[PDB]
Formats: sequence, C-alpha cells, structure tokens
Amino acid sequence: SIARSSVHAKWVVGKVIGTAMQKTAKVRVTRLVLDPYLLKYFNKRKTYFAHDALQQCTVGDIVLLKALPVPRTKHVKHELAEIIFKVGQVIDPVTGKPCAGTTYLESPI
Amino acid sequence: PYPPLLRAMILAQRQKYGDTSTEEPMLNLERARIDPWDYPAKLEAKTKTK
Amino acid sequence: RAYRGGHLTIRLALGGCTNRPFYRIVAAHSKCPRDGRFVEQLGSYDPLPNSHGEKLVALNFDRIRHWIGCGAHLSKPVEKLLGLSGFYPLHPMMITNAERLRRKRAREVLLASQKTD
Amino acid sequence: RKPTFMDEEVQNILIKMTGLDLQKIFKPALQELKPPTYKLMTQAQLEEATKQAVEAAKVRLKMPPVLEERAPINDVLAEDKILEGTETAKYVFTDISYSIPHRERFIVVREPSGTLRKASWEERDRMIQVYFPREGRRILTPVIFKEENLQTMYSQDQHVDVLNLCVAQFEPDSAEYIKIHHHTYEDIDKCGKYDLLRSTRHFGGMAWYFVNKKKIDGLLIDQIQRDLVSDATSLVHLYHILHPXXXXXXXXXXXXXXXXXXXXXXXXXXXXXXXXXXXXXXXXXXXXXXXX
Amino acid sequence: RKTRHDPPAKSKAGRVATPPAVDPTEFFVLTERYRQYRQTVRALRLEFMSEVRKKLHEA
Amino acid sequence: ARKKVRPRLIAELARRVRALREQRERPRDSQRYALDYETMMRPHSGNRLPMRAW
Amino acid sequence: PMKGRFPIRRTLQYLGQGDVVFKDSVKVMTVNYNTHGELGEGARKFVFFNIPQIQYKNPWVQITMFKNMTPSPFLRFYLDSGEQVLVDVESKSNKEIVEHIRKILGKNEETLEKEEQEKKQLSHPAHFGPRKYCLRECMCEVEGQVPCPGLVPLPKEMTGKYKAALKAT
Amino acid sequence: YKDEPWKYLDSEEYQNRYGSRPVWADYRRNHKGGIPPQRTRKMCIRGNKVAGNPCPICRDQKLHVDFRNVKLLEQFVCAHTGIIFHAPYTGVCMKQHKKLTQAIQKARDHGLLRYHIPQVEPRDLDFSTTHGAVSSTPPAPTLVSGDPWYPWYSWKQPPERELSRLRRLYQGRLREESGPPPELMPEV
RNA sequence: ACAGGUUUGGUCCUGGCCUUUCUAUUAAUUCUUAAUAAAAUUACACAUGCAAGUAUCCGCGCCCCGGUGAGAAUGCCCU
RNA sequence: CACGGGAAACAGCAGUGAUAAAAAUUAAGCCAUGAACGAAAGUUUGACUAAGUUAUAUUAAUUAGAGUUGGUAAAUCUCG
Ligand SMILES: [Mg+2]
Ligand SMILES: [Mg+2]
Ligand SMILES: [Mg+2]
Ligand SMILES: [Mg+2]
Ligand SMILES: [Mg+2]
Ligand SMILES: [Mg+2]
Ligand SMILES: [Mg+2]
Ligand SMILES: [Mg+2]
Ligand SMILES: [Mg+2]
Ligand SMILES: [Mg+2]
Ligand SMILES: [Mg+2]
Ligand SMILES: [Mg+2]
Ligand SMILES: [Mg+2]
Ligand SMILES: [Mg+2]
Ligand SMILES: [Mg+2]
Ligand SMILES: [Mg+2]
Ligand SMILES: [Mg+2]
Ligand SMILES: [Mg+2]
Ligand SMILES: [Mg+2]
Ligand SMILES: [Mg+2]
Ligand SMILES: [Zn+2]
Ligand SMILES: [Zn+2]
Repeated sequence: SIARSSVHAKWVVGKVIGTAMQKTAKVRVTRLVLDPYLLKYFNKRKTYFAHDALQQCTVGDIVLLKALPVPRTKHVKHELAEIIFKVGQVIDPVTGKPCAGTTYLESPI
Repeated sequence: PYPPLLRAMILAQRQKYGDTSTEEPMLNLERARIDPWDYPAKLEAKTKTK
Repeated sequence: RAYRGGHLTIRLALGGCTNRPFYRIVAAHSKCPRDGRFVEQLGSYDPLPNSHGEKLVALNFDRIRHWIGCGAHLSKPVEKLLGLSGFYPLHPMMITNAERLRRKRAREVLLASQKTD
Repeated sequence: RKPTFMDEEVQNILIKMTGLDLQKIFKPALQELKPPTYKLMTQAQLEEATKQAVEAAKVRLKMPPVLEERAPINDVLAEDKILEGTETAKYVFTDISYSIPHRERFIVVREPSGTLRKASWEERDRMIQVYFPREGRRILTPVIFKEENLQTMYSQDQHVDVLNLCVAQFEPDSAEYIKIHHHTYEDIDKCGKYDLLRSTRHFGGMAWYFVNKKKIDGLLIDQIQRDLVSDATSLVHLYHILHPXXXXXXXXXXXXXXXXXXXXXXXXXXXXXXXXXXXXXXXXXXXXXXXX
Repeated sequence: RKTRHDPPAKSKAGRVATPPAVDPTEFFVLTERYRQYRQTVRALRLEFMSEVRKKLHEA
Repeated sequence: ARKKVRPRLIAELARRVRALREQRERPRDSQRYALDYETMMRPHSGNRLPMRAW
Repeated sequence: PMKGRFPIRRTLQYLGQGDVVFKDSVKVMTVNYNTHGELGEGARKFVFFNIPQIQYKNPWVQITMFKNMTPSPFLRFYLDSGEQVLVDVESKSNKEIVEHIRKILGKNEETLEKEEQEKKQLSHPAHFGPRKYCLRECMCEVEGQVPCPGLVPLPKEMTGKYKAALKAT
Repeated sequence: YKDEPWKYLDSEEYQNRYGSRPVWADYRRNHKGGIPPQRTRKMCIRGNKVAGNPCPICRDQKLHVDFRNVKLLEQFVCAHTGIIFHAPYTGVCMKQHKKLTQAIQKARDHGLLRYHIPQVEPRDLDFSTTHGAVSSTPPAPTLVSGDPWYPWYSWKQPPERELSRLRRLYQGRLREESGPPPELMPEV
C-alpha cells in the first residue's frame, strides 16, 4: 500500500488567511517553537497552500489540512480535509448546538 | 565439515536449545559450483528474475 | 561522499601512535579513505603481544556474518584472522607460506650443516 | 537432601540473622559530597520515610550468591600442524555481541603449536574485562590481594572492604574469590571480629562457611554476648538443616526443641570448646535472671 | 595519486610488466587449495544469505 | 529558509555535445585493435601488450 | 529567570520532569478553552503548566490554542488515521486532564524503557574511537597492552630506524 | 635520615615545627596577581640549588616521598571527598606532585591508605556453566582420527601430465622447484 | 570570576578602560639530548624528477586515495 | 557553468622564483595496511611505513638562561 507525501506536514490545523486564488486556500499554520535562550515557547507561523474542490473557504476560517500524496505545483502540497470552525458560524462539537463566543444560541431543553 | 569455531558454535547452540542429537554438522557444496577462469562470460545485460 | 561505485568491504583500518600500531576491523566502502567513514564498527586487532604475550583480536561474528551475508568482500588479512580463528577455513596462502618457510628451514639446516663441515 | 544458600529456609534465616542497622547500612561515603536537601514532615510521613529507608536497605542488604568451585576447561576444537611453523605468539579471539550472556561467550586461543584451544577461566575473565570494561575490575591482577597487603589490611579491621573488593574484582565461582573469602572468614574467626559484618550483606558468607566448616564457636558466643537469643537459636536451626542426620541434630531435635533446650544441647554436642558456650549460656541466663 | 588527464612518465613508457616465475607443484597445489577454499566460502556465504533472509522475513 | 536559485545552461550543452560527438567519432574496430607487431605497441590505444602475450 | 510569574516552568528541569509522551498516531492537537468562568479554571491551569511539558517532549506534534470560541472547554485530537478524538475538560482538576490524556494516548512505560534500551544498546563498550562516541580510543590505555610511545618510549629494538640500521649493516 | 618515613613524622623536631596543623599550613606562594598561574612550578630543586621560597615538602629534606607513611600522605589528600589535592591547592612543585600521586596510588594499592570502594553487584545475573563453550564439546570425527580438518591441509603431489602442461604453458619463464614440505621445523 | 587597579580635596552611585587565567602564530634574547605529535603566508607563476597501473588480447581501473578553503550565507538537521 | 575562448595550469610529493611577520628532504622502500588489476603466485602505489628537518607543543633527564623588583603584583642598594 504505497501512497505518500515526503513532507513532514502530514496533518495540520491552520487558520484561513486568504481566498485570493481559484479553488486554492491560503492557510495560516501556527506551531509552538522553543526559544533556547529564554526557554520559552512562541507562536511561529507558516503559510500553506491548499486545494479546495468546493471553493468553500471564507477568510478567517479554522481548517484541517491533509497532506496530498503527489504535489500539484511547487507551492501546493495540500488538500483541505475538513472545516473545523466556520467563521461567524460555529457548532459545538460537544453538544452539537450553534454558538457565538461563550453564548449558546441554542441551549438544551 | 563446518569450520572448527563455527562447529563449536552450532554444537553449543543446538546443545543449549535442548537438542541432544549429536549428528555431524554437514554443509552442502551443491550450489557453490564455480566455472574455471577460462569460462567466457556473457556480455548482454543484467537478468531480472520477475 | 557520493562515489561512482564500489562495494561494502570488511577490512583493517589503521590507527596508531607510530611504532605501536593498532587495527580496527571495520565495515566500509572500498573507495573511501583508509581510516575514514564506515558503516559500523565490527571488531579490532592488536599487533603487539602484551604482558602475557597475546596479540588481541575482538570480533563480532553475528555482524561479521550479517555483512558477509549481505554480500561484503573480505580483505586478505581479514581472511588471515577469520581463518586462524576457525570461523572460516584457513586461507591457502597461510599453508603456502607455511610450505615456503618449512622448505627454507630444511634448506638452511642443510646450509648450517654444509657450513659446519 | 538438597540444602543450598538460595533455599527459602537458609535465606529467611540468614535474613533474620543478618539484621538491619540503618547507620552502618547507609554510611558516609568518600564520594564527592553535595549539599544536603531538607523537608518538613508529619509523624506519618516520618514513619513512611522510615519504612522506605528500610525497603531500600533491604535491596542494599542483598547477599552476593555463593558458588562452589568451577572446574578448569581445556578442549581443542582443531589442529593443523603446518601452522606450527609460523613461530608467532598466541592469538586471542573474542566474541562481542551485546545480547549474548557472558557465560555464553566464545573466547578462543590459537598458539604457536597451531592448535585451536578454548581459553581458561581466568583468561576468559580478563578478556571479557578488556573488551567489556567493568568498574571495580582490574585487568592485571591487584597487588592488594597478596598476603602482606591482606594482613596489613586486616589489622586495619577493613574486612568488609576486602570482601567487597572480591565481589567486584573477581567472579563468584572463581578460585581466588572462594580463596580470599574463606581466608577472610578465617581471620574473622581468629580475632572474634564477626560483629563487623553483622549489618553487612556479607553475613550469609559467614554463616555458610561456618556451618559447613563446623566451627559455630565465636559466632554463637558473640550471639549470646550481645544478648540475642533468637539469632543463636536460628544458627542452631541452620546447623540442624544443613546437617539433618547426626548425633546432635536428630537427638537434640527429636528429644525437644526451644531456646534453652536446643541451644544448650547443641552447645554440649558441638565439642570444639563447649565450656565457653555453656559458660556464656550460663551468663546470659543469670543476666536474664537479674533484669526480669 | 595520479589522474586520468595527467601525463605518463618517461621512465614508465618503455617498461611493460615482467612476470614473476612459476613453480608447477606449488602452483597446481595452490589452484586446488584456492578452488576448494572459495568453494567452502561460497557455501558459507549462501548460508549467511539464508541467515539474513531468516532474520529479516521473520522480523 | 533555504532557497538556492541558479541556472546552468551549459551543463546540458556539454552533455549533448559529448554524446553526439561520441557516437559520430566512435572508433571502428579496424583501426582500434590494429597492432604494430615489431614494437608490440598499439597505435590507437597506446597500450603495450603484456610480456606473456607476445 | 526573574521575570515571569511562575518562572520555575521556564526551567529545563520542569520540561523534562512533566510526563506525558504521545503515540505515533497523534499529530495535531487543539486546546479549546475559556477565559471567563470558574468552570474553565483547571483547563487554563492545564494550558499554563502542562502544555509546556507536552510540547517539549513532543516536538514534531503541532499544538494550538483557541480562546473563547465555544462556551465550554475541550480538547481535540487529530491522528494519522483521520481519527478525531474529543476530550471534554470541564470541572477537571489540572492533574485529571494530565492523567486522562496520559490514559487515552500514552505510551506504556514498558514501551518507553524498551525504546530507550534499543537506543542504549546502540552504544557499545567494546568499540574503539574518539572520546565522543566511545570510551577507549587507540588502546594506549588498556592495561596489559603496550604503552604508546608518547608516554613511554619503547625498547630500542622495536624502533624502525633500529631495524633499518641493523638490516643495512 | 634514611628511607624510613615514620621516624621524622613521629619526631619531636616535626611536632615542634609543624605542630598539629598540616604541612603547607603556613606556606604561601608568590605570584603576579590575585589569580595564580593555573599549574605550579615544575621543580623547585635543581642541580645543587633550591629556588627561593621552597615548597612545604621540599624545603624540609627530612621529609620523604614514599608509599609507606600514612601520616605525610594523609594531609595531601582530602579527608571527606577522598581526592588528591592539585598543586595549586597545596603549593607543592609539580615533580613532587607527580611523585606524591604515584606514592598515594601505591599506598591505596597496598591497603596502607584508605579510600572508597562501592558495593557492586555480581558480574553475571544468572550463572550457567552448562554452555557448550565452557564445557568441552564432542571433539570432531576429524579430531579422533587425527585427520587435518579439510582435504587441502595435506599436500598432494600433482599428476605429471598436469605439471608438464603447466611447464608447457610457462616454458620460457618457468622456475621449477620441487615442493615437498619437510614436516618438522627446527634449526640452529 | 572569590575578583583587583583606575574619575574626586573627599564620599557614595553609575560607568567604561585596564590587570590577574588559558591557547595559537611571528619576532627579540637565549637553547644539551633523545622520545611522542604537529608542521601552515600566499586558488600568485611554476625549472627538473616522480604520484596509475594491472593483465595471456579485449578488459578492468586512471581527482578513487591525496590537496586546498578559492567560491557560496553558503548550509546543520529530517523526510 | 566549458560546447567554444584566453591560453598552455604541482590548491599530488618533493623542490624554485616573486610576495608575506610567516622559511621541513629536489630523501628510502612497497616490509607492514588500504587501493587498482588479477585464476594465481605477484606486480604497481610521493596513499602509506620507516626515516630525515625544526624548541612549535607534551614527556624525561644530561641541560641555564630570560624577565621582573613604585602601585595593582612576587621582590632593591649605590652611583650616574
Ligand atoms: Mg567627574
Ligand atoms: Mg586625585
Ligand atoms: Mg567638587
Ligand atoms: Mg585605562
Ligand atoms: Mg620562530
Ligand atoms: Mg610555521
Ligand atoms: Mg596554481
Ligand atoms: Mg576533501
Ligand atoms: Mg580538508
Ligand atoms: Mg539574509
Ligand atoms: Mg576545450
Ligand atoms: Mg607541493
Ligand atoms: Mg593535479
Ligand atoms: Mg624564496
Ligand atoms: Mg616512487
Ligand atoms: Mg616522524
Ligand atoms: Mg619549547
Ligand atoms: Mg617542553
Ligand atoms: Mg648549556
Ligand atoms: Mg608587595
Ligand atoms: Zn596510542
Ligand atoms: Zn618543591
């Protein structure tokens, strides 16, 4: 069973920075890196290109990126797998009810 | 007749394993056949057995 | 580095303090430098006899037979050692140099007894 | 019969006989010192730390296994007499594979005689120390185990350090191990110095050279001198286990058995000097009459 | 060492290798000792290949 | 990051050049193995045959 | 370090002492927590302490944190198989989140000791080389053998110029 | 004084001069700054001359470097860490530093001087002497009859047709020397 | 760094500079022998010798060892 | 980057001009090892081995000369 991508990237969570190209999402990825001097972790960012079939990503979304086995272009190594959070519309994974901030829009009962 | 130290080795491991059969350590020279140096070598390609 | 070719070779790499030599049985590439980079350390050899009069050889036979098992070539003195050890049959030039020495010992016993006369 | 050190009787008895002294067990070491760490504790946590210290002291009190004497091995795997003409000194070939137990290693020797022979026990030991260096071990044999150095050291009452010397330096079944072990037990037998090794892990060695050599003298006398009844009774129990059929054993057993009975009966039926054992069993008895 | 594109010596030119002498007893004896040698060795080699196959495919 | 961008155009040129010039200048075996019998000297290869082969 | 209000966590020790190690499936980890409530309390504590330990021990694993999106705190896990784990962290104590994460995807202490054993056997006592990788080097050192000529000049005979001055004459 | 070390250390001259304090107690080294050169001077005693302010050891020639005296060699080694003192600590010249090191070593080796020897468990975990390497194997069918281990350790004189064709090939270059291998070596 | 000297008629404070430690070149003054190691201004120009041969043809080899640090922020690490 | 062009290549071992504060022998062998061929003896190898030259660093003795002496910082007298 051989399907692979040589990139360390295999899965990532990242924000959606821009929609500006056709069927391709510009995704901000944020990792914790240790600064050796201070012994302290900061957010280092990397901008990843992803392929979307639906052209489904509004700007500012929270998106789960899946590695693509064969690279499309030099800069496209990825595929949008799923949308974790839609911007302005978020459904609680726990209770499955719509929310804005700390406010349940639809409460239990 | 398996070479002396290797013979002692095979005997020692089959001894510690729990097998007491004392049969001689016999090696097969069957596939070791070599053509003498006057044998013309075929120049064609590398044979790929699939 | 990147070479054109070559084989995995089990041989003797020479480290030394100059007039007291010491050898390392070493698994390497044929075209890389003598004491240079190697795949894995196999064994060692001590040329000079110690306080008890023993030339010392440490060999790892599991990995020796794994590398010889993967298609490695052995150098002439490595066959001296592995032959003498009994892990391998004695090399033909050991018995040949044997013959040379024996015959030169008879010829020079006859030289000693031709000179005494 | 099958008595041995590793039998649960000899083990539980040598454990209750040895004793735990957390002062001698855990002792100032001449290692590089670091600053002390402190903590505030409840009563309960102090008892807990106590049981903990005892629990580690148990594994520190672990006794080195005693072994009888190995038999020297000489076997020839091969001969070629055309190789005798080389006229070179011995070649020594050693197998190093990290998984192989050190009892399972192949140590080989090829001599000027052009024969393939297996190396001896001392040679196997020093080769496995050259190519698998272990701390405490000297490749060339220590000068300290010479009788002059040994005796000058015994005068220093260092017996535990020579016993520890032998645990690391040599092997449990080797010749010099049992040599200087039993020699140490000798020089603690002549000076009555047994109580040195009391809280030591070397106690089993004492009781198991001395129950076999059949002098229980100074050990029983030093056990009834410190006013320990259960240790002398347990030592008699040991001489009763490792020697089941004998006059003293089955007679002083089948008749009756207790502190007074078995200790006084194995005092009179052990004949080296019974006057000191009966005088000391008279002494701890008059002092058990005075204090109660 | 030298290189492919380096010029050859003036003393290396008129000299092609002059072979060492042959002795018949020693020679034939050697062809045999060696023949049998690489025989048993090419045997132990295939043995070691069986070993490698065993370790790996039982891994 | 690590990015090295640089063209080499004549890395290929020498390849096509050497290959085509190789196949066009490829020695036919008539002149190649041709030998001077007196000197035991190859005019083409400059290679002097061994002393056992004379 | 003085600045910072719990600087003991910027210690190198505190990073190697905190124990959770992650499986080879776990790749991305999301921490979704809340700012205001007494019901998100231990979670923020989990962020402020343990995320340091986790991350240190798990460098290749991306960890992110989202503030005040969902009204109740949780953990999300994204594995290699596309398995999405959900860990509800609400009134949980700090340690309860620690050990429950340890539970779900840990590595058996056995597995750890086995792996580290595999890497320790990679270091062999018998070999000979530079002080970096091994202990002994040229065997100038080892006991019975020959002392090397830097420390102890050898007998006159064993010198090369001695053998050559004897062979010439 | 002769070689005997205990003589001067038990003596009244010593007990007067050094008191109960260690040797080097009152010694002070003189250098260019607040930080002493990182290892002390090679040898203070040269030819017939002793240089300037001599060491604690070598200013008094009644003190001998031996492995015998526990007394002299005690104060040059730490009590509690049980480690020797480097020459900048004590102030002794390096010749005497080395001589003292070999001394204290030969002292610990003869059991004259204490140190720490730790508890180390036995080498093996389980001892089985039962292996085929320790106990003698079943000596081969080639051993019992005294046969050389392979057919080729025994020299066979070749057929004459093969040898004469081997001459027929090599004719101009041939050096033909009979190869019987005299069986026993020794010579003058 | 266990620190030392140095601003002012003087005292603190801030604050650079310098000394005390260790290593490498070259130079000036001196230098008895041996042993071990290391040998290097110069990608300036190079007199003379040598560093690739082997081998019954063919063929195999012929910057592989060895040299240097010119160039390039080059690259370490990891797929 | 070398198809081509200048032009005629030691950044192999020795050695030589120019230049620089910078100075090893135009030395001996393949006897050990590694490498190249070889069926194989074996052949070649300025890699290497053994030397040779150097206070450049350690060891050791046979070998005594240099700096300092207001302070920091070890140590001074009379003249000029
Ligand atoms: Mg001012
Ligand atoms: Mg002033
Ligand atoms: Mg003022
Ligand atoms: Mg200044
Ligand atoms: Mg100079
Ligand atoms: Mg220089
Ligand atoms: Mg040039
Ligand atoms: Mg290079
Ligand atoms: Mg370099
Ligand atoms: Mg830049
Ligand atoms: Mg051109
Ligand atoms: Mg040059
Ligand atoms: Mg060149
Ligand atoms: Mg010049
Ligand atoms: Mg030459
Ligand atoms: Mg030299
Ligand atoms: Mg000097
Ligand atoms: Mg010096
Ligand atoms: Mg002089
Ligand atoms: Mg002063
Ligand atoms: Zn050395
Ligand atoms: Zn001195």
